[PDB]
Amino acid sequence: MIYSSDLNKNLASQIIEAGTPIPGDDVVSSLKACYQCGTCTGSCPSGRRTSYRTRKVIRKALLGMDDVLDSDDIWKCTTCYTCYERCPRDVK
Amino acid sequence: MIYSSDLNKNLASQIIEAGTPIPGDDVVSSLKACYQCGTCTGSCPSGRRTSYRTRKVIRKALLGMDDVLDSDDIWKCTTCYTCYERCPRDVKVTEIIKTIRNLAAQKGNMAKAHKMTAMYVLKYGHAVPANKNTAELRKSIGLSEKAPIAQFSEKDLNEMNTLIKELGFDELIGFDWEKGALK
Amino acid sequence: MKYAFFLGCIMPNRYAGVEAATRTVMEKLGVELVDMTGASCCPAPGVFGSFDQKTWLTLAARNLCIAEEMGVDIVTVCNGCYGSLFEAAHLLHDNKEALNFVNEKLDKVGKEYKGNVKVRHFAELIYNDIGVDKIAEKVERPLNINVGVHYGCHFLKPTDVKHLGSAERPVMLDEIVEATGAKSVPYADKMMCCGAGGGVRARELELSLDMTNEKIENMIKAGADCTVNVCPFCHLQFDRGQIEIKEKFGKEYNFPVLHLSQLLGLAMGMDPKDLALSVHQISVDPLLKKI
Amino acid sequence: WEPKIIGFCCNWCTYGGADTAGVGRMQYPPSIRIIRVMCSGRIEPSLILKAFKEGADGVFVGGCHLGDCHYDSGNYKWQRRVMMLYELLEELGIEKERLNHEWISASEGEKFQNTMKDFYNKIEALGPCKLKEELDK
Amino acid sequence: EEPRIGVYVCHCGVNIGGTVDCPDVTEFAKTLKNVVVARDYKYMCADPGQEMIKKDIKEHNLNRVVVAACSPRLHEPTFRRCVAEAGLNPFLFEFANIREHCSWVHMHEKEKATEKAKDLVRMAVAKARLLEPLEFIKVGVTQRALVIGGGVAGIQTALDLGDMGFETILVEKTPSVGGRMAQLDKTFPTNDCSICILAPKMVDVAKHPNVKLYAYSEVVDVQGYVGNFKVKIMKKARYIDETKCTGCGQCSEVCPIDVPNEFDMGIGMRKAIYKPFPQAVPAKYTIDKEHCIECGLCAKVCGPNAIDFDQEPEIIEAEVGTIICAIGYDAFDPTVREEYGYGVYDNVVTALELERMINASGPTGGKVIRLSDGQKPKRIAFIQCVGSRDAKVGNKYCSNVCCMYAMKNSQLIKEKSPDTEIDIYYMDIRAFSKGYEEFYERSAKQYGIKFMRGRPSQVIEDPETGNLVVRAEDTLLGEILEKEYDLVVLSVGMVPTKSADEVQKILGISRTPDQFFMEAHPKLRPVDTATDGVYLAGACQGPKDIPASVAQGSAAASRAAIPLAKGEVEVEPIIASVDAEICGGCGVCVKQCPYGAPRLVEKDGKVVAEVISALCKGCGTCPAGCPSGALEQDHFKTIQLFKQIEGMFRDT
Amino acid sequence: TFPTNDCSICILAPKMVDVAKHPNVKLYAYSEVVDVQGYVGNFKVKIMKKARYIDETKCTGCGQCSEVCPIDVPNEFDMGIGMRKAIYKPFPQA
Ligand SMILES: Cc1cc2nc3c(=O)[nH]c(=O)nc-3n(C[C@H](O)[C@H](O)[C@H](O)COP(=O)(O)OP(=O)(O)OC[C@H]3O[C@@H](n4cnc5c(N)ncnc54)[C@H](O)[C@@H]3O)c2cc1C
Ligand SMILES: C[C@@H](OP(=O)(O)O)[C@H](NC(=O)CCCCCCS)C(=O)O
Ligand code: SF4
Ligand code: SF4
Ligand code: SF4
Ligand code: SF4
Ligand code: SF4
Ligand code: SF4
Ligand code: SF4
Ligand code: SF4
Ligand code: SF4
Ligand code: SF4
Ligand code: SF4
Ligand SMILES: O=S(=O)(O)CCS
Ligand code: FES
Ligand SMILES: [Fe+3]
Repeated sequence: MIYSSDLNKNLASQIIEAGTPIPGDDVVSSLKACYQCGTCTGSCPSGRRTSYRTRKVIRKALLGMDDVLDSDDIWKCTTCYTCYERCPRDVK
Repeated sequence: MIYSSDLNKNLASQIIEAGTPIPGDDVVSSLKACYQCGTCTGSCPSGRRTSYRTRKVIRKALLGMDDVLDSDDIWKCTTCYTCYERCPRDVKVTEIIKTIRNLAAQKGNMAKAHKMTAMYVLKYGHAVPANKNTAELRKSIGLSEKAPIAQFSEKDLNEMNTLIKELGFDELIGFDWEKGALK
Repeated sequence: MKYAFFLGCIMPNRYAGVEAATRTVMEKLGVELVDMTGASCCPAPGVFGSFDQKTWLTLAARNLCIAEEMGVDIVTVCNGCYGSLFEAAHLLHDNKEALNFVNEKLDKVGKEYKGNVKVRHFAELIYNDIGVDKIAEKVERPLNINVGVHYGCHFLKPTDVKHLGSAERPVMLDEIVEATGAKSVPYADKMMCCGAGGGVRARELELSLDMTNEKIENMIKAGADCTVNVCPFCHLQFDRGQIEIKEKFGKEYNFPVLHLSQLLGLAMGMDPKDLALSVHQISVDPLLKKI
Repeated sequence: WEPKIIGFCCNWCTYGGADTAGVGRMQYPPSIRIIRVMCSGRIEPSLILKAFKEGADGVFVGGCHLGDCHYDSGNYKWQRRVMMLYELLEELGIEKERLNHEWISASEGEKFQNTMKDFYNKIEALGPCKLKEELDK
Repeated sequence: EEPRIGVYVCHCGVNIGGTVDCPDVTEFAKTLKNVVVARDYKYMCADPGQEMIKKDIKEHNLNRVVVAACSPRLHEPTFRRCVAEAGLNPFLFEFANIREHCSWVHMHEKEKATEKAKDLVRMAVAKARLLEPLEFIKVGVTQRALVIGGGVAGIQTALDLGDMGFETILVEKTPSVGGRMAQLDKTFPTNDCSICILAPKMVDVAKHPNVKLYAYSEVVDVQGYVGNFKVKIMKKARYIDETKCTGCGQCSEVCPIDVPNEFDMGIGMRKAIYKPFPQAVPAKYTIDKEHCIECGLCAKVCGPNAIDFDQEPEIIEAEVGTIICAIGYDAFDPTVREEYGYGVYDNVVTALELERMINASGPTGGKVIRLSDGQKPKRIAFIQCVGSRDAKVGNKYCSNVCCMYAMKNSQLIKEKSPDTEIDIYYMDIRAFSKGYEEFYERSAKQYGIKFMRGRPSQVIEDPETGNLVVRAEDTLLGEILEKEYDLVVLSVGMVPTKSADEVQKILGISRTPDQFFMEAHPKLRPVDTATDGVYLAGACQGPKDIPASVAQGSAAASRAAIPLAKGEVEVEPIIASVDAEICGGCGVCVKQCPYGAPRLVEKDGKVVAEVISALCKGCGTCPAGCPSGALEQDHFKTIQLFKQIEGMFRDT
Repeated sequence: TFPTNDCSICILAPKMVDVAKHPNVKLYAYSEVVDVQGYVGNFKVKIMKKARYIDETKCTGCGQCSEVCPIDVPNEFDMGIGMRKAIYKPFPQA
């Protein structure tokens, strides 16, 4: 059960402000263009051996789930850029 | 990681076969009409306090994941029919869950507390039989000490025993008639 | 009106006062309750239907045959038995393959279902055939208290076969309890399950209690003095579940629970002793003081 | 043995309802053979009695919903004719159930499918109509 | 001359051939009396298939042709034209339906389907033997069109027909033209002001020299056939002098009866005397007698004394050649989905009600506010597919525009108040046309609109605050959400308009499973109906957006302009006629015809019946009811039908 | 073709036949518009009737020729999945 009280509505905008001006407002604001296709998760080498699902991290950010910052999952990304290369919605 | 080798292509057919002719081929075949909207999960009272997600149970049946039969989740449904009432695709959800449980029971996934409730109907003819306190209560209330039920009628108790043996329900729950208990 | 009175299990073997309350309330309304001799478990639809559907329908049709041999229809005060026997009757009338399978099994015990039995719930029988006006006429002691009405699940659902109207916003029971002088208080998730159904009470007790606790909390927040039901199992879950909620969660409510027959009985001047309100795990005495 | 069922369907809403069942791949038993007329008002006792004479085990008639006839009121005349015909068939020893008339619109493909299933099952249960055999003596 | 029949069994690729053994049916057809040629081909309607029939008609001197294939409702005209090109009369052609009526419905019973196809071929061959050559009746076409419904679709048809030089009549039920497009604030995917772009077309159609606009009028009767329709239009009485009406609106202030404003979807309150919207065309006021108490208070304030209760509706008789039905749609009533609480909770509204709340000329002055306390909502939830893709409400179709209008209105709210939080609860986002997917991307990326994949189970109101809680599973997370909102917007689907039943009976047209009007063919004829001279345009044919409705309006103009431009059309001579030597004038036939075609007359010193050929539509009711057998419908004679019945059991 | 699952030929072939023999339609197959000059109501167009190397008025379209041709060209109509001859007909219902 997830209630409104457990969510931080400005998490997406907060992530964008932390990215302005480095790596850039346009770069991080691309998280809003995500249409949850799952191409990033399927491309993830870490996802194939852990509970880490790249798509769910973006979902958790857009929804406002606070735990994403406390999670161990965001630290399992090796920054291989494969999801960045294959995203059909240009999500950086 | 889920590979083709881990999936059973006939899972849906096998569930539909188990539902034929009771509750009906058309009733259980409705599982094929599910478009994974999640209305059933959102309506589920059990889902709000457990990891049980009604939609995922239907998804497993359609994908071919046999573990759904071994899951404790299918046994968390109270059969309230709320999902059945709200499904926009006419999926007879509650009936499909009961049908998936039948296959689970045949595999040996039946809780001990359930086999005992099933044994009470086989042994006494009722899930909740009368005890010494029932007799003394009914007496003080002004009712017949023993209700006109199968519990106190050997004719009706033997009728049910003949049906249970013919249906193979005694073998399903693993009941031994000589010992008068479950194996 | 003459009907074969199906008793079930919990009402005849646990909450006997509900039986006594029904016997007099239905007699006062002009209903002749005839004994359905040898009737066994319905059997429980959610519990047995989950183990083996063939067994649920075959045993259900065996009970229907008892009333068919008597040449009369069935009446029940339990949603579990209503749902089980009603869905069995519908299925045997609509599905010939199912009827053939069941009659082939009943032939071994010298029985055969012909499809002449109609299953009725005492609450809807009161609403559609007797009338809510007849309840008010027989009220000797008006019960002016707040009630959290509990419809249960197998009373109105599935609507496709029951045809008793809306299952989301019903008025049937609210109008029946309000005819006694009481007030049906609106509460959150009014139509949700008590948690006992589908064999959940027996296999996942704590899960069933979590749902009952939410219903009790919502009724208490709405200003309810008691809760009225139409199911011996819901009645058991609310009345005895509170002892388990106190032993497992540590939450105490002492919330009174009255079956519709018991509520109609109190209203029709029945003596609390004849009604058996004192036997309840949770004391009804606080409610008896309010009336 | 398989029942021999003959059908009479109007070209506007009913024939169109049978076509909808076909477009939607709505399967039903293959006993019926449909005859096309412009309106159900074209249907009269002589065609139904002629079908039974020829050996039909069941006769089906389909027209527009009452009030929706393409020709305004042809189905009202057929409705009066079929009610008389039901009782005449009983006087001739032909089960009333061997004749079936229904109102089906162009949008009712599912209804047509279920009507075909129900009528087939009804006639299969009754068995063959022995009129032709009695007349061939 | 004895019949020489040519039997053609189509395979339709594998549509027929895959279930029915066509070669075996072809061999069986050859065993029938009079059948001299029998062939099976993959596509009988294709060039090689049509040329094969024509070549055989000439080489084997055939006088009858039987095609066992699809439905005559689809290709009967196609094959009639094919046989006529080879010299064979088109009424000596007979269709046997073995696809829709056999191969497509008996897929798992191939042998029985093959035997059914043989019987259907024998039944066709049996009727074919007694078919007679009939002369297609040539009739003139009245150079005038009629458009029913003055929405964007109807306005487009009338403007196109008018611009072509054809006299056109546009009938509009309400006091103003414009339709639902006039009620919208903006229009996706361009977010253009709906009325600001529709108003010019409303102005154009109102002053077009070739278009006669009858607003606040209804078609009450239509009689005849293609090119010869006789229509009756009821010009409803506004009880206000049309010419003396200024359109200022000062007599409404005194009216004591408050009627819910239909234009504002029940949110607003109007008087018995009113104007639909500020940009209405024609700009005039009206009195609603369904709620008028006739107190005369409005007349005391009115200067012109335009108010006249003795006004009578005028019945206008007009002759037209073609008719275009463009009556639109109505929004679905979401009261039925009780779990959502519409009609129970104050803050649960429909999307069409939101359009009005958002519209500047609306009841709230263009301000989105809660109906419980009049406050602006800070959190809004859109619930998709309400009344669509739902078997429980009997609507198993996609309403086509709800995904797009929910995203559009969400952008309009964000533009007015960026702080607003908006969540859209969906199953599939359907942004299928030009600039639609981009509009969807923009809604999320530019406007920060959130999407939750999951159809809500229920909506729960907090009785203390009026706030609503949406219970739904976030299927993309496998978790249940229970988010709170200040306003819940139900993205209601489209349903046929309330008057659709009346119009259906008047035009004699059919409906599709979705309850909208049935087109002749989904791809061969999207705006034609099976009724010659009657066409469709807009939402009344099925749920769709503005460009689709506008394109359909133009498509209908072109199709309806064909008979008008030709000036002559051919009608089926399947009419009834009396054999004077057998008719003894019993008079049974006279009252059976709803058109009054059969009439009693004097001939050779005695009374006999006679059918006025032009008034006969060819139903076959009077010949079926004739007790002497004097009356017969050509092409459906009793002897022809008798042989068809015999054909099911034996060769006749 | 969806959603009726009719053959594409069911709807298209009769229309192809109709347009080829319509008295008011001049069909220029295997041709391309190479130039357009002017404005609304006054366009001057140039159509290049490509050479098929077969006399259309004398041709029967029997295809005895295709059975003798020895060179195999990938059929563009079949998306390279099919093999046609130098002397060809796009499809059987062409
Ligand atoms: C909430 C909502 C938002 C939408 N947003 C958009 C959008 O942003 N962009 C977009 O392209 N589309 C949108 N649509 C779809 C759009 O409304 C339709 O495409 C459009 O209205 C179709 O026009 P129409 O002429 O076919 O029917 P209508 O607009 O409904 O007009 C029909 C006309 O016929 C009249 N009429 C009815 N019955 C009779 C009768 N018996 N006799 C005479 N006249 C009659 C009516 O009074 C009406 O004027 C939206 C729809 C809804 C419900
Ligand atoms: C009632 C109670 O039994 P006891 O009162 O404990 O004997 C209960 N049994 C069951 O759940 C048996 C199934 C009863 C089904 C009733 C359908 S209304 C239980 O074990 O908790
Ligand atoms: S690939 Fe891109 S759009 Fe698709 S889920 Fe991943 S981040 Fe979102
Ligand atoms: S960049 Fe990170 S999240 Fe993306 S595929 Fe590589 S490891 Fe996975
Ligand atoms: S509500 Fe119906 S369609 Fe939706 S996920 Fe559940 S079973 Fe499937
Ligand atoms: S029937 Fe079962 S799955 Fe469906 S809502 Fe009730 S408890 Fe949940
Ligand atoms: S009725 Fe009279 S007051 Fe009203 S708008 Fe017309 S002219 Fe003005
Ligand atoms: S006469 Fe009719 S329109 Fe005029 S004020 Fe009275 S109620 Fe209103
Ligand atoms: S267009 Fe979108 S919201 Fe509308 S019915 Fe289709 S999927 Fe549902
Ligand atoms: S019903 Fe037949 S006999 Fe009688 S008047 Fe008409 S045509 Fe003549
Ligand atoms: S067949 Fe007879 S009843 Fe029918 S339209 Fe013609 S004349 Fe009228
Ligand atoms: S449309 Fe009719 S004639 Fe043409 S291929 Fe399909 S079935 Fe055959
Ligand atoms: S051989 Fe080839 S070129 Fe000659 S007529 Fe036949 S198809 Fe045409
Ligand atoms: O417990 S059961 O689901 O079988 C019936 C509840 S009334
Ligand atoms: S046209 Fe169908 S009944 Fe008259
Ligand atoms: Fe403007």
